[PDB]
This record gives sequence, C-alpha cells and structure tokens, in this order.
Amino acid sequence: TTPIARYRNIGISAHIDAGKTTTTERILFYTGGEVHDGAATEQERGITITSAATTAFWSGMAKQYEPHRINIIDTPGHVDFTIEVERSMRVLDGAVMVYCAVGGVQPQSETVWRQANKYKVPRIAFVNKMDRMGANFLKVVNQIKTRLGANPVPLQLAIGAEEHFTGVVDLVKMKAINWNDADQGVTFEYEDIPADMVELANEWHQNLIESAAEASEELMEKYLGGEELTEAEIKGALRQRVLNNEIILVTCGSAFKNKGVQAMLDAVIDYLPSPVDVPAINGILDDGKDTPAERHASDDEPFSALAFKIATDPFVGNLTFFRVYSGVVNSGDTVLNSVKAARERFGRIVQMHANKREEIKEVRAGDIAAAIGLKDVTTGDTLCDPDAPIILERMEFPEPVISIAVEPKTKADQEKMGLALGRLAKEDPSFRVWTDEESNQTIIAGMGELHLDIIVDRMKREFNVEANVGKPQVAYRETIRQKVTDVEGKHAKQSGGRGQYGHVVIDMYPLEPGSNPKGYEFINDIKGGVIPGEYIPAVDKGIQEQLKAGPLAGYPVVDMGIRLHFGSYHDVDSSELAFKLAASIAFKEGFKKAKPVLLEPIMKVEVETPEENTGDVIGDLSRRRGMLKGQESEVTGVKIHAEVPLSEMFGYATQLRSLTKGRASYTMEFLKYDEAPSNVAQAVIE
Amino acid sequence: MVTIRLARHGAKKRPFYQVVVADSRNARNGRFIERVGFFNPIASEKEEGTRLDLDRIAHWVGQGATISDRVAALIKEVNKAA
Amino acid sequence: NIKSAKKRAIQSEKARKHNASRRSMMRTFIKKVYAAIEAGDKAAAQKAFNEMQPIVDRQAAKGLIHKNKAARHKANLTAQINKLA
Amino acid sequence: ARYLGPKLKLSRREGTDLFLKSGVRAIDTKCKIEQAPGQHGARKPRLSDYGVQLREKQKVRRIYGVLERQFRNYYKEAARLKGNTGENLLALLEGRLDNVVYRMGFGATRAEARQLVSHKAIMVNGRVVNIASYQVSPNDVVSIREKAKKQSRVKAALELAEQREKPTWLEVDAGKMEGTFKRKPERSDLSADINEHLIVELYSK
RNA sequence: AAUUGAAGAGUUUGAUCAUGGCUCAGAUUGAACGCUGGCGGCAGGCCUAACACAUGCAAGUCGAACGGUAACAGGAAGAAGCUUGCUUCUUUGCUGACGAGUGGCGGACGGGUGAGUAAUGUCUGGGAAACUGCCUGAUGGAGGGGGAUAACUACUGGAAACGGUAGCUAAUACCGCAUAACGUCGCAAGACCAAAGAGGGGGACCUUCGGGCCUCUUGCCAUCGGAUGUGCCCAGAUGGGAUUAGCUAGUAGGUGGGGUAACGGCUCACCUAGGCGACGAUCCCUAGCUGGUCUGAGAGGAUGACCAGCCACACUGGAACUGAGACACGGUCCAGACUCCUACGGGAGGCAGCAGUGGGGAAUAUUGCACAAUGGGCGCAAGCCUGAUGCAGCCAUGCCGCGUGUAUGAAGAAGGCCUUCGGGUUGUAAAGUACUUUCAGCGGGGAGGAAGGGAGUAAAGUUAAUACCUUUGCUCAUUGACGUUACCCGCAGAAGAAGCACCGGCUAACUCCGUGCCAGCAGCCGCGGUAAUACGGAGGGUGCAAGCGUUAAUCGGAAUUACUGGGC
Repeated sequence: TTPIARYRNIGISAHIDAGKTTTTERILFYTGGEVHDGAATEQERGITITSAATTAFWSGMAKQYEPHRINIIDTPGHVDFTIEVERSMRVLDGAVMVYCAVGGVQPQSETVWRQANKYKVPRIAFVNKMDRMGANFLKVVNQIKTRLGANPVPLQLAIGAEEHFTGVVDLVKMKAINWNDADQGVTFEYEDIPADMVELANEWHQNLIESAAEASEELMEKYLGGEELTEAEIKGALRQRVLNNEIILVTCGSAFKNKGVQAMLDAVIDYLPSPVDVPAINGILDDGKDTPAERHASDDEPFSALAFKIATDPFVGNLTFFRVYSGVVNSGDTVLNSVKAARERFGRIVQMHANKREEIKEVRAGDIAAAIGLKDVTTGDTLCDPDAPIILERMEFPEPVISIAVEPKTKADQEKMGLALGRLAKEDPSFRVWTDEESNQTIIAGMGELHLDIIVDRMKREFNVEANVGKPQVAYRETIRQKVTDVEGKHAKQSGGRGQYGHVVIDMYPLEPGSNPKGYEFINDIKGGVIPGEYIPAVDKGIQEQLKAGPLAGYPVVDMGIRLHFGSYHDVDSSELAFKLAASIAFKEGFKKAKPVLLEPIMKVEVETPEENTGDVIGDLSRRRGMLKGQESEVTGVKIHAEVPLSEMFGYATQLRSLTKGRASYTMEFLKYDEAPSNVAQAVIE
Repeated sequence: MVTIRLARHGAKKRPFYQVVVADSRNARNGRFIERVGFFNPIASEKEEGTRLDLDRIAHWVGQGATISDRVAALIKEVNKAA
Repeated sequence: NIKSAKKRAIQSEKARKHNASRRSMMRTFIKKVYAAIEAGDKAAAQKAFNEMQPIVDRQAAKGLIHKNKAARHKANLTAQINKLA
Repeated sequence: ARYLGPKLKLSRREGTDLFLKSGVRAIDTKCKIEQAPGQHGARKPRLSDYGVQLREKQKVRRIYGVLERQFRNYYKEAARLKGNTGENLLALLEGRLDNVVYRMGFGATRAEARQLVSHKAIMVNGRVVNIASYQVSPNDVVSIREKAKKQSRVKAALELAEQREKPTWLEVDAGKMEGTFKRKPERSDLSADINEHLIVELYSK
C-alpha cells in the first residue's frame, strides 16, 4: 500500500486570481462515496477548507492497471506565496504552473515561476481558461516562450473555441473525447479525431515525436527514417527530458468547465517526478569544514527529516509537519534534535485528510505527516533518531518593508498579542516583533496588506483581541540651527530647610556630522576654580538627564556640543546635587533659544519596476517629495534610487504594489537624519 | 473473595511487600482483614528477610481463602517445617 | 458508544424481553388466585393455587425471582384460602 | 553548605581559638586574634542575655562547622532522646564522621578532616562513607582506604596529633592508620569553655 | 524503657502603676510571589469555574461452551507453478488458532472528586427480622425429550452507524417432562420445585469406525453451614445564628391488604388524634465524616491535601432494566444545556478515569516506558487484558544530605573606605607555592527487583494401566520497563558551581559620604526641616545558604471567653 514510486507530492502554483484555488478544488473533486457526498452538500472559510495534504486516488482501471496517490500540497495563505512555494518545493518533487489564458500580461505570474527555478523543481503548465473569451492556447504558448523562455512543447490542441469548446484531443495517443454536459462532468466518451482537425493533428504529432529524440544518437537515426521510437519510451523520453529540466510539457483545459482535467491527471503520472526522480537532498556534517553529503531516499537507511511547519491545533495542539528524506520515523520512539541538544518524545503520528484524522504506526522515507509531541522543536531544525549526525540547510531570507503599530487597547490584549506573534512566528519566520524606541508599542512587519489583514483577523478572533489596529504613527528628532547667544542656568531655592545653589553658563552650538554616534560633545573651559572641579561631574549629569526630553515633543536631544565658560559657588551649598541641577536648566534654556527644528529619517530607496512601470515609479517618487539620484537598469527593468522621508514613505509600499500589480518590489535602508519641512514642524509642538 | 496479598507499602526503588489477608476486591494497599508476616526483596544477605506466619495462613487457606502466585512462592521458598 | 462491550447492552436487553415475559405470566396466575379469594370461591382458590405453585418455584429457582418473593405469595395466599374456606 | 570564608575571623569574634587553624601553629596569634573583630574591635561587646546566649551556640557551630538547618535537628534530636539535652546535643555533634577524624589525628583540622570525608578517602566497618553527617556509633572501625594512604596532609595531620590533648574514647593507630570508636564522649571529657543550658534556652523560647 | 514537661519584649503618660488592644521572637503549609540557583534521594504537585472539552488510552477475556470457515500460520487425497524434482493453491476445518457471532464471567471491582447531605451520612458501642457471584465443609442428584435463533446463504433500504424479509443449523443458550429430601408452603396431612454437558487418555472385544464402553478431571443442579460482602434497627457523639418560636394532615399510632432480599406508612383503605419542640424543633448560613494531621507542657485550638475506612456523586434532573450485588463512572431510556457528524431524511457523544487543551486565577506538571514486579478479571493451563501499580520526564513546593576546595601564605601588596594623617580596616582574604578530586563531564566494569513458567525425568497419589493429570524433587536451555541503573574503578584539572536579608531599640551587626519633615524608610515605638549607626550609596560586619526574603494561613505567645486558669 506504500510504494515510493507511486507517491506524487504536488503543489498548485500560479499567478493570483489565475485559478489556483479553483484548479485545486477541482482536482480534489475528481480524485475524491465521498464524491456524491460533497456534491449534494469568506476568509475564515477559505482558510479552513485548505488543509496541509489532501490525498486521493486515480487509476485508469481498478484492477490490472497502475494506481496512484496524489498528495495536493497547498495552504499558501497568500497570493503567490513565495514563502509557502519555496519551502514546498524543497519539501517536494513537483509542481503545476497554472496560467490565466485571458490574463493579458500576467506579470506577477513570473514570481511563482522564479521560485520553481529557484529550487530546480520540474513542473508542467496548464492553461486553465480555454472556455473564456480571449482564451488562447497559442497566446499562452507564445508568451511562455518569449517572456518565460520555458521551451514549451505542444501536447494538446483545443477543439472548438470559447463557447464552442466541446472537447480535447490527446495528441500523444492520437485520440479525443467529448463532454456531453456543460457541467458536473458526468458524461465522457472516447471519440475518434474529427475531420477538420486531422491534418493539424498529424503535424504536431510528428512535432512531438521530434522532441522525444533530441538528446540521443539512436533516437536521431530513427527520427530521420520516421520510425516511431517505442511509445513506452516516448513517454519515458519526454519523462526523462522533463525531469532533467530541459523541457516543459504543456496541457490545456478548463478547470471550471470541467474539461481536460482528467487528461491533466494522466500527465501528472506519465511525466511528473516522484521522490526518487529528484537528486538526493544535500546537507552539511557538524565538523565545521563542510563535508557535504547526499541523502539517498532509502527507507532502510538512517533516518533524517526536516520540520517545515509548526501549527497550533484547536484540538491535538502543537503540530510540526515534516518531510522524511531518509530512514523511518516511528511512534513511541526517541529522536535526537542536534540543532539544539536533547531527546524528544514522539507520542503519535497523524496524516491530515480532507475530512478526518488517521492515527498511524509509522511514516517511511519519502512520506509526510504531522507529529504530536515534540515541545522544543521549531522550524528549520533537523531530527535524526538513528544517531546519524543531523545536518542543516537554509539559503534565503524574506523581506518586510511594512510595520504596523499595535497598542492593544488593554494589557489583557498585550499578553495574548505576544502569544499571537511568538506562536505565529514559528510558522512564518519572515516577520519581526519589536517595541517602538520612542513610543513603546508592538510593531509587526510583513509583505503586504492582505498578509497583515488576515493576521489581524486571526488576532481579534482566534486569540480574541479587540484593539485599535494601528496604521501610521509618528516619531521625530530635534536640533538647533544657530549658535546660542548666552543662556545661563540659575538654580537658587531655599527648598531643603537649607539653601540650594548652582550657577553655570554654557555655549551650546549645533554639532558637526560624524559616522560615530558622537553627536554629543562636552568641553570644560572653567579656567580658575570659578566652578569647583568636585562638581563638574554634577553639571555633566544634570545636562545629560535633560537631553532625554526636548521642548518641542519631549524627545532625546542629539548632535550638539556644549561648553562651560563661567560660574561660581556659595555659602552653604556647593554639592554634586547642587550643580547637577544647575546643569539641567541651562540646557533646557539653550535648546529652546537656539532656533529648534525637527529631524526626520531619510531612506535610500531602490525601486525595481518592470521596464514598463519604471517611468511610473519615478513620477510617484517625485510626488512623494523625494529626490531622485539616478536610475539603474537591471535586466528588463529599472532600479530607481532616491531619498524620501520614512515619514513621507507613508504607504509607498502598497501604492507601489498597486501600480505594478506587485510587479515592482523595493528595499529600504536608513541613510541619514535631515531637517524637517516647516509645515510638519508646527504639528509636532503640543 | 478473600486472598492473601502483599501490601506494597515499601518505597520507590526500595519496595517492601507487606503480606496480608484481605478481600481481592479491595485495593492492594487498601482495606484488609488481618496482617500476617511480611516480605522484603531488598533484605540483602545478613539475617532476617522474610518472616511469614504460617500458623495463620493455613487457617484461611483452609477456611476459604485462595493463594496468590508470589505468595505461594514464599510459602514454598521458606520450606514449611525447616 | 463504541466500547466493545456494546453487546452487553443488546445482551441484557435480549434477556429483558425474556424475563419480562416470564415474570409477566407469573403475575396473572397469582392474580387469578387472590381474585378467587376476593370473591369467595373456595374451590377455584386451591385449583388456581396448584397452578401457580409450580411456576412460582420454577422462576424462583431460575434467577429472575429467587427465594423469599416466591415463598411470599404461597405463604400468604395459603393463609388466605384457609380463612373462610 | 560550608563556610569557605575567613576562619580566624570567626575565632577572633568568639574570643577563643576554634581550632580552625590547628594545622601547625597554636594559640593563634601572629594574625590579629581578639582585638580585631572588625573596624570597631575596640568597642566593648556589651550585649544582653540574648547575645551571650547566642554567642554560645553560634560558637559551637563555627567549631564543628555546622549550620542552623542541621544544628536545629541535633537539638530536637538531643531533646527527644533521654538524658541531659545539653549533653546529648554534644554527643551527636561529637559523633559526626568528619569529627571522628579530627580528634583521631587523620586530619590536621576539622575542616580538613571533612575534606577527606567528602572525597571518600575513608571507610568504616567495611563500606566507604563520603558524607560527614555520619552518626558514628560504638564498635565502629573508621580508617583510610589503601589508596592515597599516608599521603601528604594525613602525615602532618597525624604529626601534631600527640601534642594535642588526645581523646581516650577511641583507638587511633599510625602504621595501618586505622581507628575505633570505643564509646561516646561523656560530659566530663571535652568542655571547659562551653555551656549547654544556654544553647538550649535560645531554642526553647 | 514507652505522650516526665510551661520564658519574653516593644507601645498610652512628663513620669508610675493597673487595666486593656495591637505587633514581633517560635513552629507549621498541596502555597504563591520577588531575587538567585550545582547535584542526588524521597515525597507532593488545578485549593478558583462539579467551567466547558479535541484525540489516544483507561475492561477485556475464554475455542478446555458451541455452530463454523474469513484472515495467516501448517497438514491434505487430488489437482498442477512447470526451468520433468527445484515446487504453488482449487479447496478442504483434518487442527495450532482465530474476525464477527451466540454463550459464560468481569462491566456494581479498581481509580477520581467535595457537589450535595446537619442527617437514608460519619465516628463509637450493640442489636435481629435477611440476602450473599466467585472462593469452601457435608450429603445426593448428574434420567429422558422438544421447540428456535445469531453466524451464514439469497434479496434488499443505507452516506455512515445500523437494519428490513424469507431460509436454515449447534451447544455448558432456552423451555418442558421424569425424579424429590435434612428443602419450601403448612400445626399436621399432603402437595410442590432442579440439572449441562463439555474435555484428556485408554486395554480383550465391538458397532451405524464419528463413538459406545472404562476411567479421570473440570463444570451444571438442590439443601444445610463456614467466610466475606451488603441492607436495615437503636443509643451517644457530630458547626454558627434567636435580629427564626411554634412545627407537622402520610405527619403519630392501631388494623387489614398489598409490597422488597428483609423490618417498617414502604403504600393504600379505615379507625384513632396525637407526634416533634428551651436538654433548642423549624428556618437560614456554612461544611463531607473519621483514623489522623499542625501547634501547644497539658488541657485545648485549628484542620480533614497526599496514605486508609465510610457515605454520596459521575454535564443537570427523573426513572427503570440486567444482575448475587448498581436505580450503574467509560450501561440504557426520557427531559434540559451544550458540542460534533450528515448526501439533510437522520444520528452520536460528557476526563469530579491518565496525560493534555480552551478559559479563570497569584499558583499546581508529560498527550512517557512495561505488564519484568505486586494485584485484579477470564481460563485447567499456557497466555491475554490491565493509564491500578511499578517507573521515567517536569518544578527547589517541601523534607533530608552533599559540593562549590583543602593547607601553606606578609610587618601586612596595590586599590577601595575611615583617619585625631602616626595609623587602622578589608586581610590568611588575593597572588605565589604544595596537595587532593566526592558531585557534574568522559571512558569501562557491573548488584537487586527472578520467583515462577517452558521441555526432558524420578516417584509419589488416582486408574484395569507404568499412558493422562495434580503435587514434589532432579536436569538443561531461558524470560528485565527503569538504565548510559544503584554501586564500584580509572583519566584530567580546583578545573564547572554563591547569592540573600539585616545592622536605632525590640534583635546578632556601625563609621563616612550623599540627602536635609524634600527624596524616602516603617511590624511597633519612632526616624529626615545641617555633623542622621534608622533615608540613599559605600566600607565593614552579622544572620542564613540552594536556598533566602515578602505576603497569606492556623496555633502558641494570649490567664487576651481565664473547665484546668480572669473580672463587674
């Protein structure tokens, strides 16, 4: 019942709104008496439905034929989930790239493709919209060639066009099928190739036999004579060529109209690779100096798995999904977590099915499931129960550029918000949690609106947390622009049943720039005991403490050099306490006296935006009151460099993704602090 | 029914079976009829280690009380008359 | 509830219908006894008694009405057929 | 569960040698005994009854190097047993294994005699003991193992052993380096400057 | 020899005595919190919401009860995988066993909880009207027949769970008949009631070669007892409030019928008109009781975690069945609340069982290993089941031990603090120089929990038998969760390991600087408005030590509800 060669871990990947969900739901229907069950049967729902792995069966014949189990990997809770696609590729063997036949430019559809090549994972294309208007198989095969350079080979040709789409022709076996129904697909019949299409069928057929003879002199000789290289080999030749990332078999149909889907499943079996058709996963031994070794998928060899997803369960609890690459993981055994250093107790194994849970005794190599128990195991960690020194891997890092302040309306929400982050950080280790330096709030950073949009929903509900879901907030820095003309510091009070006295004069001037944090600088010009040295330290602390709060908005004072030139001591006082205070008032007076001004952080921005949305990103930056430095050309795109107030960056993240469908991306780094804009300088005081 | 059992009133790692005639139904270290001797597995090799009163056992054994495995073993281990 | 011994339910229920019927036919006979005594029929009193005595002791020996209860009726009834007869 | 801190600092506080530095020199001196409890050693220790009542039991502790948590038990133990609670309390303390190594000469000093106990460098009626809370009983034969025998400290320890008062309730040797706890020390032996009725009151109130 | 042992102080006032409160010194606790934290042993570990619950598991077992072929493990006439000796199932139930099913038994025992209940309870001491599976003593029956059903076969409603007709077949399943005392009804006479057979082995002989028969063992049925368990009766004892004083009409009693294992208003009809109540009914509030536990000199006070007995409960309420025993904890039916499954017609489920989750709270943990041990259920036994239990993981919660070095070491370093500038103090502490290695780390050796079983033998008991079986010896090969066990030995280096409170008096321990009724300290008295031992820091010292403080709690102090042992 558990054949490694008949396993098919897949993942539906395509541009957003291209048809990933629809195609997945249909594959679950055809593959899934549970059939008539669901037949006769929005964010929360869209989230619940999708489950880790959804198994099912498909075999041309119940007996005397080859049956196959198709594990449809998904969950990617986000558009063209690069983070969920990447990890799913490493954890797997194959994928299916769905293209929007009507979708003209389908620019971000390139994002999901880059991930495929990123993890060198074989894939098959599927033009999902043949029924729709503008539904053009050719347009999909031409753009895939020019823009994606994926070297597509035509396997299927559409019968009829748009509305008149009634059938599909299998070009490999030279035979077609007709669908008597426009829905529910309850009528399919093996029909011969019609007339007005026979000629076109023979052309591509010899075009297909031509492609399956390239990388081989033997195949070459037969191609010349026209001799058909054995079929079992034409499927094996195309299979060998698709597994070695040299060609991409293309299929067609309409997931919605229920057409060509079944032929698509056959393609998955006939061409898509299994856990064995992919190079042994690599790793590093813990000897410091590398020693990389390949992990052959042998069930009897020493086990080695990779946890790729921690998941809180309203029932069983913490669940750590894994991908057994070697050996076997048994229930009731002890495994060694080498990334850390301790034995973990494995309580039970469990596979996630479409509707129910199944308790099993074991999970051999090449298989996947959930593991209850394991308290200290996180994502990325590697486990090895046979003692085979574990190894590790990680060759990337996710970006943010988006942070959201979150003042839980109460302390009760502050605590459950910390759990909503630390518990969801194990799953999505891309974001980061902090505390605003000049505020004291919770800041969550991500990749997009919907990302934090659903995260917020997961907080207020799942963790019950009503809060003033923040948007932009403010900060600021301050400094003077001109030299002080005098400013003294007199502190004389009979507060203490004893007199208190302190007298200091100081020349504080705006300070020069510098790489180091030395924005502050003190100098003692006291020439002749005017001020006793026993209290110079006092005045230094008095000043220091006051810099912590400015007059404009009570924020730390920086970039200033303070000098002391004159003072004196008196009849009873003269104490570290006396002159400490004597320094406080002197600073407050000076800062307010030397023309105060705000200092906002300026960021260095690099915007990649197609080659076509380039001019659009420039204009947008110019309007954001930024200052263009110059644009760099990268590939068929452009990188725009410029300075723009983190202040005024306000929403560029999304405004930029809006004019690019996400085509564009950007990175933001701190550069320097500059003097604010008059208009903003007035709004700060309060 | 009634049966002679060993009350595990010892300690962790170092137990001490306290034989006693009690009703099989009742818990092991629970309610009992009457105490009759004892048993110590970690009595080492010195002197006393298993002082079992037989004059009281044979009383219930023939009265209607059954015998356990380990108990019957102790009865056949410490001989009978010598 | 899925717990193997689920059979103990249908097993005890199957016996319920059994004991219910047997313990039922036992009453009628006992009924036709006090009835004859209630009216005053001396003859029918004993006649109906020699008909219950066998079944009363029978069911009593079975298990659905052991001892006492069995000797209860007979003892009382026998002390009722000799009051004014 | 030890002191580790300056030993003499304690003896100079009680105004009497606690045999903490009985290694070689005697009668203390050459240190700063007596007039040097602290910065105000000149200050005349004028305390009430409570003080002198505590300065007694606290002094006994510094000697055998015992702590309250453990000392408290000895009191409740000496009070449980039959006889003069004061005398009993001294018995248990005088029965300590580490103690049954000092008066024998196996250790130049109590702290040292106990140092050998921990490192299981001594045995009893056969088995080896490593703890100091070993309430040694009569007829026992405490000694040192064949390993690490007649080493360093043991030599010097047995050196000034005869120059000392030397008990009489035990049988110490030199060749085999063995010992035998004949009987428990009575109130007569070992005393002089030490009270019991005082160390009891403090734990009686 | 065996409950032989009792302490005080601070504060009213200018001062004193007396009276009378508060507070501290002593122990203790399922603690929590704050700081810190090295190891081992043992023990304990949801006190609030009996608040709601995912999943796994917690009660299965017997073929030596039976009908039987479905799975996989052997044999099998005869057929075949065929590469003509290498060898596969068509089936067959011949049998080692076994899904489902029928039947027997345990599911009423263990385990969990403090909800209720102030009296159908508990504790203590007795009583008499009964029942009592398994385990046992004694004495007899164990004869002879019949009618069905599950499984399964055919058909069929189903999504699943789970059924609907027609068939047919066996038994330690069920029901008659015969038999009938020391039994039951009864003064007596008489009358009346039970059963089940199934296995091991076997010599002349023999049959419808499966057996009859002989014999043995294990069960069935009846009666009288032992033992155990249970129900019931009765007296005493078992919290607070009077700002609750009358309460009760099945309530008290008689009789008759009925009723349960048994007595009884347990119930009903009738007659009687009493019954409970200052020695505290009723009502309200609160709470399980006890052995004991904590404290105390005792007397008492407080308390009822863990261990053990008892009662009651098992989401709430109610009722009933099966059975020796439950008005049942993983059983059932109905109602209420709630959750889950569903193709929408229709069903299922309850952790105050183990771990665990949501939620609450100051706070209480792993969804572990094994039936090796003990014990329980079934069985002849072998075995099987077993979240009881035996252990492990987590936490210093607590108790009890241990280590974090041991000696030597000077006119007494430097530095820091104080200083009448002489000096003192930190200070044998550090450095330096010898020596040692428990615990942690590493590498090896290696107790006990193991007694019994399983096959060969020598008898001894039964028998027609040396075969079978039971028991007792002998002999040989073997059955460990813990565990890298406990323990022991070897290697290296002192190498990896100390913080915490307090220092005015109470109460062991004080100088300086900083602060100046400000900032702050505080259990009580009482400190700070210029030399503050009380505030903050530092020096030093003291009290403790993997614990140390704080707070909370009961008792003692408290003769401060004073019976022992006080006043107006």
